[PDB]
Amino acid sequence: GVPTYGAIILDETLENVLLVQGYLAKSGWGFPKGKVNKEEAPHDCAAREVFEETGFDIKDYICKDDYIELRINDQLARLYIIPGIPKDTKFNPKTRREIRNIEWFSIEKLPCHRNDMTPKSKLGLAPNKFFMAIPFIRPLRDWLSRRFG
Ligand SMILES: CN(C)c1ccncc1
Repeated sequence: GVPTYGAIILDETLENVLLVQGYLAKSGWGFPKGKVNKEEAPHDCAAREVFEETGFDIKDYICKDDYIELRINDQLARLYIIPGIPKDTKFNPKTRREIRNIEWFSIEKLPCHRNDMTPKSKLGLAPNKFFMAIPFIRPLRDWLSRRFG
């Protein structure tokens, strides 16, 4: 699969993260991100996708070595970490044909796994509207501990 790039944006207290909600197959909440174009650099893809989905320009804030990268089913996703963005920033997507809503979420209240269905003696996982964000949550909490305290 083609690699994806985007951002984990936090506010000034470091408590809250910015998620976006799409439609249809992307109907839950996730970090803003998308597919890299031919010959496009990673930092430039991350700024472009984030500006298309939120209207906020990260280009002056990106730090090259401050990101979390995961490989999921053989596709690579890298999210640059962007702290200290004020909670009263006004966000607006380019087209609301792609993005339903944009909200701040408390980091400590978000799940870092889905729940099983062992009460039903049934295999698999229950649905969760944060399914796209979940894989990054534990690594993010660990990264904030190591780099802030
Ligand atoms: C600023 N903010 C939280 C939003 C703006 C645009 N769409 C939804 C929410």
